[PDB]
Order: sequence, then C-alpha cells, then structure tokens
Amino acid sequence: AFVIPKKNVPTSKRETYTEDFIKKQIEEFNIGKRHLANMMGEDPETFTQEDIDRAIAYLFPSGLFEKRARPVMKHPEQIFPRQRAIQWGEDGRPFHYLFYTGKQSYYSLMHDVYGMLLNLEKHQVIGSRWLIKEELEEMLVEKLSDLDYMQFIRLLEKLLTSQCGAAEEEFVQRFRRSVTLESKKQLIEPVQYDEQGMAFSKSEGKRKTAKAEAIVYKHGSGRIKVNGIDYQLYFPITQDREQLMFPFHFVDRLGKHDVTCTVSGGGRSAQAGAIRLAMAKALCSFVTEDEVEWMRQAGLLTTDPRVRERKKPGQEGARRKFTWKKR
Amino acid sequence: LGISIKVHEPPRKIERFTLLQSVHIYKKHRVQYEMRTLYRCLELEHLTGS
Amino acid sequence: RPPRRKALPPRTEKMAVDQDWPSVYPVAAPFKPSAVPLPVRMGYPVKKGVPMAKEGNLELLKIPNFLHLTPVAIKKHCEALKDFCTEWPAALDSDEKCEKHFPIEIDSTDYVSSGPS
Amino acid sequence: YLSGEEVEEYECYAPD
Amino acid sequence: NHHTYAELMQTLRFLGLYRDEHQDFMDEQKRLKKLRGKEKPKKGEGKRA
Amino acid sequence: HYVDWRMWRDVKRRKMAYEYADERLRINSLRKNTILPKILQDVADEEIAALPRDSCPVRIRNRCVMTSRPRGVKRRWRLSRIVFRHLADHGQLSGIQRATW
Amino acid sequence: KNRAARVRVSKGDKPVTYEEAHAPHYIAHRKGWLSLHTGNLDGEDHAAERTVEDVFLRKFMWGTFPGCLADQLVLKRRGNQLEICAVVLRQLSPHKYYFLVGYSETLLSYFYKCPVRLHLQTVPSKVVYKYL
Amino acid sequence: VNRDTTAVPYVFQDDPYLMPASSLESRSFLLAKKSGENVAKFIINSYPKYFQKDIAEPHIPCLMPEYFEPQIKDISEAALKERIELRKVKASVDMFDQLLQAGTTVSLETTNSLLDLLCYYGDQEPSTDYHGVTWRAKNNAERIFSLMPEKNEHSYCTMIRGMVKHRAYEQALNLYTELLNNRLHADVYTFNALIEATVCAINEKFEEKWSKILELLRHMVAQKVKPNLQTFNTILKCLRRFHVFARSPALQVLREMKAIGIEPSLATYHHIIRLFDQPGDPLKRSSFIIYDIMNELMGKRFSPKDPDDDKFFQSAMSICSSLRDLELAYQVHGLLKTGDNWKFIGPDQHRNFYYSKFFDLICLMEQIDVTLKWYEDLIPSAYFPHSQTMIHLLQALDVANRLEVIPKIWKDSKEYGHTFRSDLREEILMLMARDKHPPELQVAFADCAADIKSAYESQPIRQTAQDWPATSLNCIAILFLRAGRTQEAWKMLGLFRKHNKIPRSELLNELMDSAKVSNSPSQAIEVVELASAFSLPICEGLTQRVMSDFAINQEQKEALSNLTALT
Amino acid sequence: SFFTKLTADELWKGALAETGAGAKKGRGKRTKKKKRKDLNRGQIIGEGRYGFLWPGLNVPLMKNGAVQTIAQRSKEEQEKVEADMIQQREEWDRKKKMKVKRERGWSGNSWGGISLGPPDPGPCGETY
RNA sequence: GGACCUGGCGGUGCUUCAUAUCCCUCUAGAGGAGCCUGUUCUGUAAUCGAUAAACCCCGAUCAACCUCACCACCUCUUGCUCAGCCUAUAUACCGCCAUCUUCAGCAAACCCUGAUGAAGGCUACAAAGUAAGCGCAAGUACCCACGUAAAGACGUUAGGUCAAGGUGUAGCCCAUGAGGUGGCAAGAAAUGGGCUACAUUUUCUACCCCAGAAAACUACGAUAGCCCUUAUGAAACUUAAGGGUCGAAGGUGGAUUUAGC
Ligand SMILES: [K+]
Ligand SMILES: [K+]
Ligand SMILES: [K+]
Ligand SMILES: [K+]
Ligand SMILES: [K+]
Ligand SMILES: [K+]
Ligand SMILES: [Mg+2]
Ligand SMILES: [Mg+2]
Ligand SMILES: [Mg+2]
Ligand SMILES: [Mg+2]
Ligand SMILES: [Mg+2]
Ligand SMILES: [Mg+2]
Ligand SMILES: [Mg+2]
Ligand SMILES: [Mg+2]
Ligand SMILES: [Mg+2]
Ligand SMILES: [Mg+2]
Ligand SMILES: [Mg+2]
Ligand SMILES: [Mg+2]
Ligand SMILES: [Mg+2]
Ligand SMILES: [Mg+2]
Ligand SMILES: [Mg+2]
Ligand SMILES: [Mg+2]
Ligand SMILES: [Mg+2]
Ligand SMILES: [Mg+2]
Ligand SMILES: [Mg+2]
Ligand SMILES: [Mg+2]
Ligand SMILES: [Mg+2]
Ligand SMILES: [Mg+2]
Ligand SMILES: [Mg+2]
Repeated sequence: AFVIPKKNVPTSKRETYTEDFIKKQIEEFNIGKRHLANMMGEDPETFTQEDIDRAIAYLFPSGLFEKRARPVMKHPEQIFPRQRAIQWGEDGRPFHYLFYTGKQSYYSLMHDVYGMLLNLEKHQVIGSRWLIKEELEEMLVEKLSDLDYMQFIRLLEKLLTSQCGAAEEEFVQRFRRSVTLESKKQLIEPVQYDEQGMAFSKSEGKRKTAKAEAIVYKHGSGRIKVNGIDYQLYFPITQDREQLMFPFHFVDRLGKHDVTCTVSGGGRSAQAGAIRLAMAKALCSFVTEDEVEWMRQAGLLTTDPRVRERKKPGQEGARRKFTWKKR
Repeated sequence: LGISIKVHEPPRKIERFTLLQSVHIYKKHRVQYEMRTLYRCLELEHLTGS
Repeated sequence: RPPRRKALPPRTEKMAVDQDWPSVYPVAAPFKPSAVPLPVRMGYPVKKGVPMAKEGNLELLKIPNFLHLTPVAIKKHCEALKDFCTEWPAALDSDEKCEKHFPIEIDSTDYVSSGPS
Repeated sequence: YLSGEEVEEYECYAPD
Repeated sequence: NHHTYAELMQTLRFLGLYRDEHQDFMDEQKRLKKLRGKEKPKKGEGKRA
Repeated sequence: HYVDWRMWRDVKRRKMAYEYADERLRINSLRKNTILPKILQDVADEEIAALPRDSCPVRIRNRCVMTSRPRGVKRRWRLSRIVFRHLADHGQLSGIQRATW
Repeated sequence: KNRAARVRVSKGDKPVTYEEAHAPHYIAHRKGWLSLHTGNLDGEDHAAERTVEDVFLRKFMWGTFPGCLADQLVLKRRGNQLEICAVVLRQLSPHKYYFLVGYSETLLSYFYKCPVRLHLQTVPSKVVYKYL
Repeated sequence: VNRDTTAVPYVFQDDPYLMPASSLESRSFLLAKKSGENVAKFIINSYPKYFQKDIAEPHIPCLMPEYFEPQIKDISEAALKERIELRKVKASVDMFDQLLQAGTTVSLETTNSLLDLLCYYGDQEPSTDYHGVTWRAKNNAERIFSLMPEKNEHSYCTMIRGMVKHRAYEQALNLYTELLNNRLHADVYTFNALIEATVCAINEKFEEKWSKILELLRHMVAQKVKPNLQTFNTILKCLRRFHVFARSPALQVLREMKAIGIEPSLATYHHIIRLFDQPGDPLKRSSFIIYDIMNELMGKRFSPKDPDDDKFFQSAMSICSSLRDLELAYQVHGLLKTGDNWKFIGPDQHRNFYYSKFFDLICLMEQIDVTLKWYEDLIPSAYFPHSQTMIHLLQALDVANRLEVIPKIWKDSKEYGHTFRSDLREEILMLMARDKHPPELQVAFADCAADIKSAYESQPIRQTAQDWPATSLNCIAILFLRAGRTQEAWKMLGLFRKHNKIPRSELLNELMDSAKVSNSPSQAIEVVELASAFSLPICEGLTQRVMSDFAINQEQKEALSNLTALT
Repeated sequence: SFFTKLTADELWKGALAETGAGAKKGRGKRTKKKKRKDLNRGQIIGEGRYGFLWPGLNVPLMKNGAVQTIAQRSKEEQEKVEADMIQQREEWDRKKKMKVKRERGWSGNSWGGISLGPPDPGPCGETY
C-alpha cells in the first residue's frame, strides 16, 4: 500500500438537497413565518408572501442593485433549485418508464403529443406566442438543447393544423404564453374644463434636457403662448416654429386651437421638440381614433430617446479617440 | 406622538472622480469611482420645544 | 486530550411564536443568527444554488437592520414618550395666525454625524 | 518521491 | 501620529498581546541571514576601515 | 516611524509652520496694505524673510499619509491613488463604489 | 487584465468566502461595504480620520485575534459609538475570547476616545461560498 | 422591555459557543473579561503617551490615562498634601519625617489627613495593578500621633476608628479613655467603632456586654451626639453571637429606631433576620418575625444606606425555604421586583443562593404547571441551576405524574453543565425505569437512556477506568427491552461481567420474556448463564422455567446440566 | 511605519515567487528555493518578550480558588522560556527533516516496478 | 532509414470575410505656419522611469523654494525608527496594469474509439460523449428590453513598474545613510501630440439669430516678443491674469496619415 494525492475534497462537490432536507426546510419556514408575523404585530394566519417580503425589506434594508443579492425569506419550493427528488425508490427501480433516456420529462411530453396526433387520424397568432426554451426548461424541470425545443414546437404546430378538439386545445394552450400584446394605441388624456367652461387637455413632452407641459384648448384661433410669450417671439428661428406647426398641420387643424405651454431646460431646438411632443399628446384628445394612430405612425407621439452620450476616459469624446500616434 | 409629518425625497447627488488604473504609466486607462448620496426629508410642523 | 467544547443550540429553538420580540432586540444591535428566529438568506446565489444561510453570513451582518424598531416596539416606545411632550397651542391653527402673534422666525440647524467629535 | 515526501472527537456542553 | 501607532503596537507585541506577522517575518529573515554569514557590521567596523 | 525621511521632513515643516503661523500672519498684515509707511513695510519685509525657511506654508506638501507618495493624492482621504483604490476595491471605504453610467 | 481584488481561478480547490469571490465592480451590486459611517456622504467631514481609524482597527484585530478571524471585519459607527462585528472560529477557548474582548474594547476606547464594543459571531469553520 | 428568558445575562457574548453553559463558566467568563480590562488599563497607565491624543468632543475625562505619581518634588507642606491624596503611605510618612526634621511647620489639618490615611490602611500600601490582628505593633500611625504637637478631637477619632477597623479593640478602648480625660467629645462614627470594640474586646456573658453598650449610648447622649443608622446596625450585627439572649434586646433596638426617626434599612432587617434564624425550630419565633418584616417592607423602594443592604434578600429567602412557606417567598420576591429593588440581590454567589432556595421551594410547594413557568423564566435567564435543583425538579415531575418531560430535563441538564453528574443521571434513569408506560413514552425514554449511556461511555473520567453504577446499568438495559431495542439490551449484558455489577432480578425476568418471544434457546441460556455466575437463587428456579418454556437441544441440555452441576 | 506592514500570506506570496514568468515555463530552476514557514505555528497568544503573565490568556485565570493578578516572569525564568522555544524550534525543524524513504524500482531513476498502492475506493463504498 | 501523427510553413487550392473597416466611397483633421507641450539629440558640475504596435500633456488630477530622488560645498554618526539605503536585480516577486480582447475560449473529473500506438470523440428523421467550474452570456449601473459603461477567463509579449508601498537575493553602514546652503532644469536642432490661425458660412459691436460697420501692407492673424500693473507667495526677468506696445509667419498645406455609424 502507498499514498497518492487524493482526487478532491467531498465538500467540493455540487450540493444535492435530499427530499428530507426540503421537508425540514418547510417546517422552519412555517415557524419563521409565524415569528415574522409576531414581530410586525400582524395576524399569523392571514400573513402572505407579500407581507413577508415587505417585512424582510423593512427589517433588513439592503440597497444592493441586484435584487437576487438582497435578503429573502421564501418558501423552500421557491428557493431551492427544484431538482426532482430521487427518481427511484429504496429498491432502486426508477419511477418513470423513460428514466434511462436521461430526459424522461421531455420524452414523456413528446410521447404524449405524438400519441394525440395518432388518435386524431383514427378519428379523422397575434394574440399569443410560444413559450421560450427557458420556460419549457422550467415546466419540465430539465435541461434542453436548442434542437430539442424546436422538435417540440414543430410537433405542436403539427397539432394545431389538425382538427384538434377541446381536449387537444387545453393542452396546446399550456405551452402558449400570453404575449405582452399591450396595444400600441396611444393613451388619450382626459378632457378637462376650466373656470369659464372651456374644454382643454394637458400633456407633457421631453426632448434631450428640455421638458415641456402644454395645455391645448378644444377651441381657439391658433394662438400659442410659450412661457407667456408669443411663439414667434419666443422662437425667432423658423425651424422651431415649423416644429410647432407640424402636429396641427398634420391633422388639418391650423387655426382651430389655443395653446399655452411652459418649457424649461435644453436649447432652442430641444424646447421646440419638447413642445411639439406635448402639444401632439394633448391634441390627441380632440381628434378621431384613426387620426391618433396616424400621428403615432408619423412620429409625433414618440419620445425621442436620443440624448447626449457620456465622454469616456482615455478618449477625446463620446466616440472620438485620441490621435493614434504616428509610428 | 401626534406630530404632523410630511415626507419627500430630494434629488440624489452622485459625485464621480477618475483615477489612474496602473501604478505606472498607461495614462489612457482609468478607474472611475462614485459616491451616491440619497436624501429623505421629514417635515414636521406645529410642535413645541419639549 | 480533553473533550472539545460543543456549541449550544441556537436559542431561537427556545423562542415561542407568541413571544415579546422587543425584549430580544431592545436596542440597535448587529444581526445575530442564533437570536433571530427567521430562515432569512442573503447573497447572490451560485448557478443552481441558493442564497447563503444566515449562519456566518457577512452580508446580513453588513445590513443596518431594524429588528429593534418593529412596529410593535415603536408603538410601545411612543406610549412611554407621551409623558415628555407638550401640547401645541390650539389658537395657532394656521401659518397666518402664527405670523400674526409670532412675527420673527429663527432658523438654526443641528448636524448629526458619526465619529468621536 | 523516493526520499519520502513526508509532511507529517467527543464534544461537551460546559467542558472541563 | 506614526510614532504613536508604531510605538504602541511594538509595545503590545513585546507584551504578547499583538502578533505582528510582518515583524515576525522580518525576524526570521534576519535570523537566517546570520547563519548565512550576512550579519550587520558594528558601527565603525565596516568593511572599509 | 514615519514612512520615510521625506514624510518626516514634511511633518517638521507642518509643526514649524503651525508654530509661526500667528507671527507670520501679523507681519504679513503690515506688508499687505497701502496705509502704512514704506519705511515700516520695508522693515516688515526683512522680518518675515528672516524667519525660518520651514515656517513658510508653501513648502508643506500633501503626501499620502500611508505611503508618502507626493503626487496622485486625493485630498479628502489624504491617500495616494494606489492606496485609495486598494481600500475602495475591497469595500473598506464607506459608500464608495465603481462608477458606471 | 484587471487584477484588483480578484481571486483568480485555480483548479477548483481554493475555498473562497462570499466577499473574496466578488470583484470590485460588484461592490454595491452584490456585496455591501465593510464599514459604514457618514464621512463619505456629500457635505460631511472627517473622511480622512475615519479611514485611518478603520485601517488601524482591521490590523489591530488581525493581530489581536491571530488565526481566529474567519472573515473581514464589519465596522459600524453610530453617533460616537464604534461597533466592531467579527466572525471568528471556535478554536480558542471561551476564556481567551472574553479576555480579548474586555482587553480590546478597553484599549480601543482609550485610544480613540469613544465607547467601543466588539460583537463576536463564532462559526465552526470558514464559510465557503464556492471553490475556485 | 422585559428580561429575555431565552438569553443569558446581557454581560455575556450572545453566541452559542461563547455563552456560559454552567454556573462555573458564568463566573469565570466574566472574570476573564474583567482580567482583559485590567490588562488594558495596566497598559494604558503604564504607557500613557500612546493614549493622550484627545479627538473626542465633548472631552471624555474617563477615557484618559490616570497618573498615580506625585508631580511636586519640593519638600514642603503643599507637596505632602499631594502624596496624601494619592494615598502614598510610605512616601507621605517619609515626606512628613524629612519635613519635620528640617523644622518647618506642618499644619494640623494636614497632620490629621495623614492619620486618616495611615489609620485606614494600617501603615500598609493599598493594592495596585502591578509594580488575626493587622494593627502592627510597630506602626507609623501611633508614632506620628505621639510626636504630634497639638491634638484635636478629630485626631483621636481617626485613631480610634482605625484601631477598631484593624481589630485592635483593646487599644481603641484605652484610647477612648484619654479622649475623655482630655475633656474632648467624640463623634458618632467614633462611637460606632467603640460599640464594635466593646463586644469584641473580651468574651463575656450577654448581661455584662449589654450593660457596657447601654453605657456607651448614654455617654453618647451626654455628649450631645446623635446616633445614625450605623450605630443601631452595629448593635444588631454585634448581638448575633448571643442569639436567644439578644432576641428581645435586639427588638428593643428596632423599636427605638422607629421612635427616634432613624429609618431601618435592608441591613437592619438582615441583622434581625439572622439573629432570630438560629439553628432549631423556627416556628416558635422566626415565623412571625419574617411575616411582620414583610408587611412593613411591602411596596417600598429602597436606597443604599448601609454596606449590608445587599444581604437581606438572600437571608429572607433562606428562611422561606426553612419554613416551607411559598406565599412568603412570593412576597420576598415581590419586594425584589418593585422598582429598582432588584439591585440589592448581592454578588453572584448571593444571586445563585437566592434563586436556588427560591426555585427549590417552588418545585416543592407549587403546582407543576406553574413550576415549569418559573423554570423557563429563571433558568438560564436569571441563574444557572445547581445539579440539586435539577433533581428537585425531577422529584416534582414524579409527584405530578408528568414523566414525558424527563427527556427535556436531561437535554437541559447537559446545557447547564450536568452531563457528567452521577447523582443526576442515576435519578433520571431510576424514574424512567421505575414503572412501565405506554409504547409512545417508553420509546422516548429509550432515546434518552441511550444518550445517557453515551455520557457514561465518553466521560472525562475516561482517563480513569470507566465506572458504571449498578442501578444505571440495570435501568438502561430495562429501558431498551421495554422499548423493543432487544439487540441493544443483549449487547449490554457483557458490561455486567466486565465491570462485575450484579444484574437486577427484574432485568433477568424481562430478558426471558424477550427470548420466549424470539424463541431463541441460546439467549435464554445466556440469561441463566449470567445469573448462575452471580449465584442468584432465582436462577435455580429460572432454570426450571427455561426447561419447560424453551426446547432444549442436547448441547443446551448439557449446558444446563453443567450449570446444574454448579447448583 | 505600522501602516506599511502586510500580512504573512502577502509576504510569503511575494518572497516565494511561485507565480511569475520564471515559474510559468520553469524559466527559473531551484537548487536553492525559498521555503514557506508558518511563523505562527509554535506561538502562544499572550506570550511576549517582557514575560508578562496575563490571567486568563496565557496563564490560568484562577489559582487556589482566587483570581490571579498581573505578574511578570523574572529575567532568569523568562530566559529559560526563550531558550526552550528555540530548542522546540530546532527540534521541530529536525523532525521534519526526517522522512522515510521508498524502495526503488527496476533502477534508481526508473518508475517501473514501483508500487502505487491499492486503487481508490469506489463511490458506492467499493474497496480494492 | 521506413511508416505515420502533430506543429510550423507554402512565390498553396477553394470558399466566405472585416462594417468607422483591408481597399474605394462619407465628414472633420494631422503632415505646411506660429505658439503650447512631450520626446530625442546636443549642452550642463547637475536625476530616474516609460520609450514598435501596447512610449512620446506617459508615472505628473502637474517641478520658482519645497516637491527632489540630481550637482557643488559644508556638516552629523546608535542616527524621526529595537536604525537607515529612491543601492543593483521587474530576468526572484507581491501589489496594480498594458496587450491580443473591436477575442471565445480555458482548466478539471469521467466515459468511449483506435488491437489499450502517437491520437480521436460530430451527424437532430442524430452515428459516443457527459454530470460540474471559469470566461462569454445572463444580470446589474446610466434614460428602456436600445445604447453606453462595466465586465472580459486561460494564455501570449521573462511586456510595464524594486522610484507607490512591501519584499526575496546581493551590496553600503564615517556612508551607497542623514541634514543644511546655493544651483541645474538650456537650445544648433529633429520629431510626437495639442492650441490658434490663414478669413467673407469671415472680423468688430449691439443682440443672443429680421441690425449697423469692418473687409488686404492701419484687413484677417500670437495664448509669441517687449514694457507696465495686479493676484499668490517669505521669495516671481521667471508662475498666472490684465493692460499697453508690437502686427510676424501664415493665403487651407507633397508622400503619408488619424478619428468617427
Ligand atoms: K500541416
Ligand atoms: K494641417
Ligand atoms: K509583473
Ligand atoms: K517596489
Ligand atoms: K528589492
Ligand atoms: K500638430
Ligand atoms: Mg468632438
Ligand atoms: Mg483595461
Ligand atoms: Mg506645493
Ligand atoms: Mg541511483
Ligand atoms: Mg505642424
Ligand atoms: Mg527623461
Ligand atoms: Mg530607460
Ligand atoms: Mg525598463
Ligand atoms: Mg513594447
Ligand atoms: Mg534646496
Ligand atoms: Mg528644486
Ligand atoms: Mg540616496
Ligand atoms: Mg516583466
Ligand atoms: Mg437598470
Ligand atoms: Mg444591456
Ligand atoms: Mg470598457
Ligand atoms: Mg458580461
Ligand atoms: Mg523585461
Ligand atoms: Mg525599495
Ligand atoms: Mg548621500
Ligand atoms: Mg490688424
Ligand atoms: Mg500679448
Ligand atoms: Mg507681492
């Protein structure tokens, strides 16, 4: 016999959480949940996870930018990576008949979908999207290849084209996510009334460092006041006045509304842009829905995201580099 | 205690400064640091000295 | 070799879920895992890992916790501090009334910093 | 390697 | 006051209440240099005389 | 026990500059006006010029208090860029972080 | 390549703590500060003095509890109070920890002219975040 | 906020490894922390230049170094006064002699201030950090006193007080005679010391001593001196010797205090309590002395007036245990909890004695449901229990027929430093194995007996040969059988032969019943083989039981015949 | 200066020079090599040159049931403590120098024929 | 010497490429002038380091004294330090970095193929690869999910730094250490980077965009020279600001070359 350096230390290994461990972690969370409720003087029975997160944020305030690094007191199911409990019993027999594939959950799903396609034969878009690979990898609780994901999607599409019934429709919707199809339709500001009873709308706009707030009256003669000044006295540059004209002209409403706006910050052009955006948003209250969609598609309702880029150290400007010295 | 209190958050201040990264030469390579000062203002009204 | 010293069980195991918590953390004190009966975890987790447990957790020690200022404690604290307070004059209902009777305003500022001076 | 390369319990509450 | 800090910790090391790893390191290097013959000369008895 | 002989010379300059500050301030006041006679101001010029050289505050140098580095020092912490970064990068300077924006 | 405060990769055998495993760019993102005081806030004074005190206290405690510190110190200042929070090992006898706590609190209170308290948390072994 | 019952006192480090786990560690951990403070102060005062930079605003006088050396090196009166304030007995004497030889005048006030220092410490140096009768016959105090040119009343008074303090009772009475021959008047503090000397000077019968004291008191009335609290407290403290003879005289002192206007302190009742609490039957008198003392003290907040005020509560509780009166003990504890009266409990030795007598009286005379509330409120929050209180607690659980708590008392016992107490482990095992219980409880008793067995095996006495009492082995074995852990019980039978401990009759019979269940003839013979070694009479009758009950193989039959041959 | 001092790990990492272009390609060879030594190994907390006896740190806290006071070893007895530590140091060095050799193989510089011991025990409590 | 494998290389084949890029294409520049500043060279009794990419307004977010480490002279010797050394060695190192990186790979533990040779290990209607780590990615900061920062492994250049500090080894200890006084820090030049210009989309004034004049030897053009004030300082021909005087080269710059989506 002789001594050789050992391969590694057993503590230097991936940590596997036995089902007994999770069972005791849940007993600790339930006792701690009642302790936390007692600390805050709240009813332990109606103490929810939102109250836990609120209580933990107060008692353990952390300003760390990454929320995943902040104090957390969650149910063990949520915390521990949900690696499936041992996939065999005491006798060593795996529970699932597809265990030895190494992908029993994925292939059990493919087997169920392939079987449905068979039974149909024997018998015979914008709203939602398909779930992403990482969302399938969580429904199954397994790791998937890219081609594995494609094959499963190609098999679901093949199932929609068939005369799928109600039973074959609840199943497909389990893998169709509700795409965040919040409409691009512009939100209309409410129409308010002043002391004299004149209808008007109010909105805001930002361009670079300029910020504008505009009040567009339902009826008027085409007067525009900027910080109490006539627009042509405030904007002596002809291009700035064209920007104020653009929203009203595009909807054929020159000489039909009165505007009183206030703008601060930025230069002359940025202030004209901020007023343009503020007036356009407020003007949307007095035009038809189709006209509001035309203003959107003309670029009159979008905040310009183009702002000055910071200078970086070691170069002359935001993008310009120092001269590469002659060699 | 029955004191009338209002709260608001004044704008934060971020002080940034630049330092050389290397101990020697390599001027164009810097490390930048910042100190963030955040504010909260409690405004209490109509209270006695005690 | 004499027997090595065994650490006692954390006294959180002796705490009742209906205890008077302000007595545990009466004043500002650092986080103590053995005294705080909460399964709180902190720390960016490793891949397929959990946030580190509270025992030996330096990140929880770095936090200025508010365990000594629970809503139950604050309400009990202020009930004892009411005897120290005086009543604002009822006649001084508005700022305009204060200006009438007290036309002079004196502003001073106190600065609370941490340090020996 | 042939030279040798040699680089050569119970716990209690309130111990004594 | 670098005098205070150095003198205080030097005194605490002689009292056995502070372990100066740096000083211990220097003391071991100085000890092994004597066994190697590289000892500091006596003032006035330098290699030039 | 100061970092080096150069830090020790600045320590002495700061001590002597502190001891002569009041005397130098008073003599300088006589030189920094157009009210007193030139005959009196010429004598004050000679008096402040005869004071010890290391009493002059312009000879004080802001060196790193831990390494005596004479340049690259941040006045607020009195540390060289290298020493400041060592502490900052280990999270030992309260509230200081790397800046990204 | 950047070096500052980066425990470089090994063969998967070097245990690192949570603090040691995070480079400087994670400060204020994934890891907090090891000292908290008001000197580095805008409009506040005496940052230079608070910094020197922190450097001393870290060296003082390293040599006063030799081989016992299992992580960096956490330094807290409230008013004129100074709180030192240290994670230590369970190798030294409890009598020696009480001697050193009484000794250190007293000596540091007279040195910096402020009430100093030392809070010790013991762990059976250095807490390992990952093996680099 | 109230006391946290799950925690040890605030002075200890709130950490499971650093928290005291016993009354011994409770005392020693604080002494180690105080030792560290003393080492720091020794360093601070030895090297003050390192600790002189004052960065604190406002200034903190109590965080600066102390200077114990005189800074005036001139030989004069104003330099002597410095050495007296620093309490330098030798330096002050030397400076006084040199000053005298030179012929310079030393004031009277200063000469007295020098005697007060010598007479207090007895010409000896007070203790410092690091460098019978005690009235030394060759003492500077008497010499300076004789050489003194002019002597005032204060000069004699400080000599008489110092003599009595150092047990020179006979000299102090002789000096009190000169004071009277010189037409001088003493103070109350001098008379207090003379009352102490009158009783301790010589051993006499009470009537003789009681006549002298009354003569000092009448002298104190002739000299227009008013007695203070310590005058009456000294009389009661000095009458402790006479006991029964002084019981009524002592009560005459108390009634005199009330009339005169002096208010009895906690010490005044401590001395009366100790005087009446003589060994004997306390019911005759001690019963109504303590009941009247508590009705007087009910709901009174106390202030420190006498050095012996921190001894009343320990004394009062000591009688409540003797009388076995739990209503009185609650009144004594109620007085300790009113206002800030809790600070009069005394040092750690007095705090542990008070709570030991208090809790041991609760376990005895109180319901078990309330007893277990005090057990949680007091231990370890208020004190760490002695092993005899853990036993007194088990005896209370037995009397209440609540034995499901025994495994908890063993867990707590270990956490209090009683893992290796023999009287305790035997007590726990005997109660657990005294009678049979439902299967649920019997299993719990076997998990505890196993943990106790481990304690016997891994004792710190393992340096010495392991010693297992006979009762412990019988109880641990029986508990395994009754739990169904027969395998563990059979293994233990070897330890009866290894340590030569007699097996109990009950254990042997229960082993036979476990064999007849397993139908194992060899084990049944192993039982008869064991009882045969010790020559127990039940064995010969047991061998008959084994024959009929179990099938006996020819080898087994010969084995029994071999034991029959021994029979 | 106290503030210019570093830890032992920092001092050994520099002095040993195990990371570097010398050690990358074995560009430097080591017939004479700096060897790391643990200088806190035989050191007792509380022991210093002055020979002070701190109760509860380096000497027992209680002696004969009474708390010990600050004391200082005399010059003679302190001198023997220092000498004993030097001998314990050279003794520790001597014991380490002693190592048990291994039998050679087919030749003195050959690996062939040398025993490596039994294979490592398998994960499932398997042994060889 | 035979066979084969790997690497390197081919005035080697084919194929697809670079997205502010290899070339053309787009915009503003550099290269010409003066000035500022670095370097080189030369000079001087009078530092050092960086020095192809990856040095050259670089260590310095900074030198009139100080800083300072240099030179000359003078002085001290257990020396601010339980001494000191900016002495040699970055080819002994830690520390902090440059560089490819405007990369995507690196290092382990196993498994299998080749007869158990050097070697090799992918096919998705899948044919031997795989459970983990590091980097990328993700996440985070800034105004978003965009962008910009930050990040960017292993390895490459014994790349840079012993003069940030620390330190291995070697060397000095009446001197290679310490202190004082005064002094150098220039220009025959060459070259890098920058600034200001050569003007009419300009110059001056008012105004901050509806004006009036100027507009070639009294125009445009110096932040240079000279002179005088003021600021800072103990100290200013010297540093900075202002005024006066002066009104030069320059008339949009060959090869070549920088930056930008
Ligand atoms: K090839
Ligand atoms: K050009
Ligand atoms: K290097
Ligand atoms: K160096
Ligand atoms: K070196
Ligand atoms: K140029
Ligand atoms: Mg630009
Ligand atoms: Mg970089
Ligand atoms: Mg300067
Ligand atoms: Mg050989
Ligand atoms: Mg040019
Ligand atoms: Mg040069
Ligand atoms: Mg060079
Ligand atoms: Mg070089
Ligand atoms: Mg190069
Ligand atoms: Mg000079
Ligand atoms: Mg100079
Ligand atoms: Mg030199
Ligand atoms: Mg190199
Ligand atoms: Mg964000
Ligand atoms: Mg992004
Ligand atoms: Mg970057
Ligand atoms: Mg990234
Ligand atoms: Mg090189
Ligand atoms: Mg050096
Ligand atoms: Mg020299
Ligand atoms: Mg002109
Ligand atoms: Mg000019
Ligand atoms: Mg001037």
